[PDB]
Amino acid sequence: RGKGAYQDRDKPAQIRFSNISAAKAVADAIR
Amino acid sequence: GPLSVFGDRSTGETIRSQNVMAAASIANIVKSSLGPVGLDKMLVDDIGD
Amino acid sequence: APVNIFKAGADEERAETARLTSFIGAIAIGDLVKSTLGPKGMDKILLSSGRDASLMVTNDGATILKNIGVDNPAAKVLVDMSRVQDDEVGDGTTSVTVLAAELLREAESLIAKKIHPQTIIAGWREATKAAREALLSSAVDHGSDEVKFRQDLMNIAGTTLSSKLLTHHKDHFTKLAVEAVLRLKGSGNLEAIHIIKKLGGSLADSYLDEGFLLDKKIGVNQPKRIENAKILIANTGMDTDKIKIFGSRVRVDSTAKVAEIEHAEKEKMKEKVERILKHGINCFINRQLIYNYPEQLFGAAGVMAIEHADFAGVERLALVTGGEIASTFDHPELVKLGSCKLIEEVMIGEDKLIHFSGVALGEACTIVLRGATQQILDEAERSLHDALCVLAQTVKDSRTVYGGGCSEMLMAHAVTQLANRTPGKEAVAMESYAKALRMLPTIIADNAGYDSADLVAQLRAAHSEGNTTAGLDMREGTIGDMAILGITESFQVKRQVLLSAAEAAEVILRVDNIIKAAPRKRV
Amino acid sequence: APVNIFKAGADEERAETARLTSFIGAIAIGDLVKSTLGPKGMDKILLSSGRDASLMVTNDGATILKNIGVDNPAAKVLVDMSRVQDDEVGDGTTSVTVLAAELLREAESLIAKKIHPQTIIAGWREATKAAREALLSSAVDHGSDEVKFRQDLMNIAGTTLSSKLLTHHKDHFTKLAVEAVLRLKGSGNLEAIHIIKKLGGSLADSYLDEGFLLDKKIGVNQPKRIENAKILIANTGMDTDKIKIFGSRVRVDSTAKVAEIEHAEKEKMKEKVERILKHGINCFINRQLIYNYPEQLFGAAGVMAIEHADFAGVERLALVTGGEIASTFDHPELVKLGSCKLIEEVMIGEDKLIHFSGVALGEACTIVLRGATQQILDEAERSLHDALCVLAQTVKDSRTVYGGGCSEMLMAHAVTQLANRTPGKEAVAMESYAKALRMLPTIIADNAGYDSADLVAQLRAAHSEGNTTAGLDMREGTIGDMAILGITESFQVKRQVLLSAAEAAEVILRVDNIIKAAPRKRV
Amino acid sequence: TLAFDEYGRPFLIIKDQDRKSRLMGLEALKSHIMAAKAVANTMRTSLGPNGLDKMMVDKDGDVTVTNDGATILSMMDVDHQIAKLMVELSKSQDDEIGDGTTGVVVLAGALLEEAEQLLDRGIHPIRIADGYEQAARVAIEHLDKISDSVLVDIKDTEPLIQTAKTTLGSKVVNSCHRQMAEIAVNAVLTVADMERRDVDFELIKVEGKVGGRLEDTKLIKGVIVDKDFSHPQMPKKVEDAKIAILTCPFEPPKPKTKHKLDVTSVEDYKALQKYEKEKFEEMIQQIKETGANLAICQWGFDDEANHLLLQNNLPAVRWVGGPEIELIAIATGGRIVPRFSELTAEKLGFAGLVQEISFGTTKDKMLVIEQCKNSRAVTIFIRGGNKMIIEEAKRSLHDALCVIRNLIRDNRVVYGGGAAEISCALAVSQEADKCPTLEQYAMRAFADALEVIPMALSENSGMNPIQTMTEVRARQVKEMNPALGIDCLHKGTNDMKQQHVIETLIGKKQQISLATQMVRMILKIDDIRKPGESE
Repeated sequence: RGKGAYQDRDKPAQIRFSNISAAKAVADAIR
Repeated sequence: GPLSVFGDRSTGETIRSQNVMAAASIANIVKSSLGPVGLDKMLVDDIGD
Repeated sequence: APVNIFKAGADEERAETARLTSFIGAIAIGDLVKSTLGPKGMDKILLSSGRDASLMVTNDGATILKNIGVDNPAAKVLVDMSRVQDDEVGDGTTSVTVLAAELLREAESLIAKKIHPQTIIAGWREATKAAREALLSSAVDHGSDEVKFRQDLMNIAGTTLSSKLLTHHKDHFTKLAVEAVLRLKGSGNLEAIHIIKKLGGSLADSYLDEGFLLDKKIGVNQPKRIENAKILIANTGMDTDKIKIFGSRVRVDSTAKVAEIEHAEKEKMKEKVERILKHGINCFINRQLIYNYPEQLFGAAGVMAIEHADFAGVERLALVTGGEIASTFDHPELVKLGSCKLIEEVMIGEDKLIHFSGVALGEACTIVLRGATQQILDEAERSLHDALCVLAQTVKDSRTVYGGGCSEMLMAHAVTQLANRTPGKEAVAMESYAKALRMLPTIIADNAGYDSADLVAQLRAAHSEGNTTAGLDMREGTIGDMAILGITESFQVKRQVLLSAAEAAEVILRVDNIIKAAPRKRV
Repeated sequence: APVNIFKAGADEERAETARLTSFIGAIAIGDLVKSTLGPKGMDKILLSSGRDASLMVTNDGATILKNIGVDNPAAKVLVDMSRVQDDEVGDGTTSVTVLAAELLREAESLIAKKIHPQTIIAGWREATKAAREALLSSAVDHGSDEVKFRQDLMNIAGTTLSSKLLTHHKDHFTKLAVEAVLRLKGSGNLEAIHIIKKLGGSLADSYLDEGFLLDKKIGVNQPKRIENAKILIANTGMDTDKIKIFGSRVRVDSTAKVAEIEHAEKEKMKEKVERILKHGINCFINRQLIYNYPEQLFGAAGVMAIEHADFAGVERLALVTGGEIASTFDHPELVKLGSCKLIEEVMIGEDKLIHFSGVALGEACTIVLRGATQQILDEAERSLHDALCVLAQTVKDSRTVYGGGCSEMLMAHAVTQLANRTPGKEAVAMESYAKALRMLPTIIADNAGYDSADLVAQLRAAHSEGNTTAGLDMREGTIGDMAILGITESFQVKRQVLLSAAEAAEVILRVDNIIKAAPRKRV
Repeated sequence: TLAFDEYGRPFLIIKDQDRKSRLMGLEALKSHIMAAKAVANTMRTSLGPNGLDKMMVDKDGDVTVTNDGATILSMMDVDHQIAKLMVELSKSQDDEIGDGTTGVVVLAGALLEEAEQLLDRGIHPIRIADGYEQAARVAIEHLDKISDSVLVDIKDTEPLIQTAKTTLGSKVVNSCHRQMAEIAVNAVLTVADMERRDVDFELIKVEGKVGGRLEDTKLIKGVIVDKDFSHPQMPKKVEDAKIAILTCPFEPPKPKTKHKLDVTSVEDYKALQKYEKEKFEEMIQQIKETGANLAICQWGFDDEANHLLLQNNLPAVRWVGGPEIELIAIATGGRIVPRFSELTAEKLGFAGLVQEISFGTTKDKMLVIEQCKNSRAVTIFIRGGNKMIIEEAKRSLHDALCVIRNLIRDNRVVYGGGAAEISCALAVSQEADKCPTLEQYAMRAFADALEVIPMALSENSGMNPIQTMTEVRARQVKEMNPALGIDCLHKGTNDMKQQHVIETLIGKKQQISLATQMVRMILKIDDIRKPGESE
């Protein structure tokens, strides 16, 4: 058995990735 | 996605090319007044001086 | 999704509002018609925006929902479900609507518990199978011993009608429904029982016409009443026959030939009528219009003629007079005629109708529906249509179940007893199925104003220990025996309510993402 | 009301949307801060659209809600509740918001079941009294044998801090908070512990200053370092004496008298400083600005001059150096001087501060807080404020209860055991009260990602037969003994969460009509 | 016609006549009664022990939830000239008696509602108004027949506490059903003047501070002000206070007129420096010579004064407001002293423990006085878990204080619970047929209107008004009329003598009289001239 499962269907699924993408756009500005 | 600055970002050959043209635009003026064979310029302002 | 949009004019919702707005929009459908469930419910009036608003007063959930104009793409799922229930059996349209809504309400609560949507669906599939067995094992059969069979038809007719406008007129309209069907003794066409709506008098003043009524009064120069008439129906041409040659002209040297041909034109029309009259008839009905010339010929012959009673009127007459369409007359000895006693006209609601009384092989009837207002007439007509649709099927499948919430508690019992034998991952979903099933007797009591807190507890406690016929007594507000009270429902109606709500409800649970195309013609 | 409206620009809602929109708004607050409940909660980013957007990262529920700008007239009721919790104890602001929201969620269902709103309120009042006894009779006291109380302070400090930014820095900040409070040796003023925020270094590079730090560097013509200094502070005027006669002018016949009066002015300034110097001092700190004139006069004496360190700086200095405000200097024998070891300046984060080291009667401290970003510094400061507030009250009232859901389970069982002794009219509401108490450890598990569906069952079983210290072990994902693990909470914080959640919810449930005045300055 | 004459010319009588409206007939009368129904439908929802609360949202966005009809009706945006008068009715009841902020609207509405049939019967609008007077006199005369009290306002305050419980039972503070009832009784009886039966509203102050719980509300035998000791190191505890109340700033005395001191010589400059120093010393020693050990000043202090206050061990606070120093001087038995040189021991106040209270994390520093000497003023300190329950608690105690004052003014009481209203309705019905000359229909309409109260109470209590009213009205006739009312939980029987439901006689007398007069002045109107749009 899988010993349970945690369903996570909410805004963090997209926010945590958008925050990184914005930082990359600036981080490469001074490459 | 893109840089979140509210202005415009131009890099590479875009600005490198524009920098030369801006310098040439000014040089295109003074080159005509070099040496004893040059001719005078007339400048007129907005109000008529 | 909202970040880096690559759509032209479209939008989408995922995992956040897609299910939230789908559950809210769809469940709302149940609350709309919830008030119409049970014998004590209130009726609705539906209004249009204007341009002959055509106000409608109605009770039935199908007539309510099909005129709302639901825009929500998920709520439309349940609207189509209620359409199918109306088309298949013609009853229980409110019950299946509110049951599906209650199932969906529970699903939203189960998602809040972090139960995977496929686990919820799987649990409902097992619970649905458990409920199906409860209905199969509890069905009541009726075979021979017609003195008991007729009583079953009276019980089914009474149950359906008790929920509509025709409440305190049951002693008149119950017989109009049961007897009208029994007189057909044949295919459930549901068109052999015609209803004529007239203003004047009360609902209790409606009656069943033993014969058949026609429109289009008896001619100009024709007998008005013939005893022991022979009836011939037809579907042929009276005039402008233009016999089958396309692109033919009369091209002559003088007008003398035109006059001679004109005489020939009438001679053939005269022969045509004579060929019909050789049948030995008293009454002639033709679908196509009757022109001045054959009208004189039929009048001179002492034979009445009716023009264009209806498009299908001739087909209906064939069934109630025992004849044939007879679109061509060239072998009178091969054409069967009908027979009746009276062809006299009668005055009904200040309108003279042609009454064919005492008609042999009369496998059809007409109900004359009287009322004070147009809204009364339209809702009363629908009540007759709904009861006749169920009865036309009950006489084909005699299996019934006990009503008053009895069947619902039996289904919920089977689901509960088996859910407790399954692991919790799925049992929580099977229990939610049973909880929705018990909402139906709760809604019925709540609409009447009874203390549902005690009726539900008492009914469940009864069915926990035998008492498989226990149900709601909506007259006193207690629990009674459905068999003694005579409260039964058609098996097929109850089966489809169970299956349709389960099948439709899955459609919503399976969707996590709605993609909405750019609208057109909106400026 | 909606028919024949006599209102100018106002409106009102009754019995339909008044209660619906009240419940929607109350839950909307709860769902916002729900994610911050427990040690594994997530932090929020709060920003405005511009005009000093004031970007803030925050966890605490009260800090979140006080910066949203709730418009709904009913949701504001719970916003004010969370404000009071922040002002009284400074902790549990998320817990009281979540609890009140869960109570109201059940109340919406109870009203939907046609339970009179006064019966629901009555049931909760009885359930609340049951919960009050559970918290009182389970309290643990601490009196003498201080070596045991200090251990409790370490547990209380860690419990509060676990929920904030200062997660994996406990080895430093837990001792920091307990020690800063223990050094107060008196009332929990919460002013004697000053926090200075500097950029540079990590959170673990902060330290507790045993002395007192001042701004406003040492003068011009004065020594930068004195050993074994006698400290005198001041709250007086240095220059522009304009001595107390309003409406006085110099009226002379010549310029000589002006110079002679000007000579008198500098004679008074000389005398003023000499009267101060008779005290026998090494330091002079004055709330008011110090002008170049006394700066030279004090410099000649080797006395340090600090100007305008702060408005209240003279109050903190007096308590941490052992002196007095001394707004007037005319009786040197009646004025107490302070004492320290060094007054040397120190470089902290490329910023010079004056350090009073080795102060006598040092009933105060300063925390030098370091971090990489302003957001780290601001949230870390708030974390210190929250822990210091709870500790400052814990040392006053030593009664504590067990945390980790233990207190919530004990309250839930007390309500349940007594609810089963009451008639069904009200017991249904008491069960809802207990359910809301159990939702709290459910949400805490859900935010961490633990299978709350089983852990709640383990707690319900554990607390059925003794195990009054059992609670939720957020480290391993199981149920453990709170006394051994060291998970405890103050009595006073828990009492106020219980009491104010019910009081606020009752105010909302009693409203059936919201009457809205016309707005002004909106066009 | 207006704006068109028979000769084709314009016809103009009044300015902007085309923007006016006039409709007389019976339509003005039906419009007035109909508009009143909208008002009555509002207040009927907050009558009785189950009365539901209203949420009022102010024009600035502020929100308060209240039950007090005075707070509900005063925040309306109704633009109707007669509906505004319905609010004035509740105001007059609130000012004179302070109880029936809901009752007078429900009663007056019933009189307007029942009058509707009378107009349709063809009864002259004025004859209806006069008919109500003939019936009202009957109800009022019988209202004064059944009344008794054993309250002496000395020690046997049991029925006085019960009256406070009856009033507070309708409010949101039943968690303090007993506690606040006792506070209200003690607050009034310790300041009331038994000689004249007067209670001065200024002798009971009501304060509050957000936090804690309703159960922490206390009655303080003394005064509460904002304490702010001018010297931060001044001891915060005085065990035996000798209080100097002063209305002069601690600075060298100045004239009130234009001064402009002329200074010429250095001897003048330096001499003034000395004289001013002496003024600071004298003004402080003049306080110590009187034995004072606590000064309370309307004005602020100089920096020089704060040091002298420390050295002379003389605590003091600063910037205490007008009404605060007025109340302190009275509560402590002292007098306000104009100047420093007029100080004398005979004008000092006497008080016991003086302390400031710190509340949680805040710096409110509120005063508490423990002991006093024959004080004639008290302060109530209200706590609560949110701003709304505290503000409602202020109104809840206000009503409790008002009905106590009413019993002091007049100690005659009646039985509540609808018993008085049903009994009056029965009495009017008995005399309504003595004699049915013209007014038979009007007098019966009055009797029916009186029942609007036990009927609305029954509805809010969850009972059917027909099943409840028919039983009580029968029981009050079959036997010698007992004080039989109604209730929600029934409490056993509905005997008001055993439930202790006590209401004031003069309260109900005003409710009947004021409601009747308000109905009359709005029935006898048949023409409304309200302007329309500006242009």
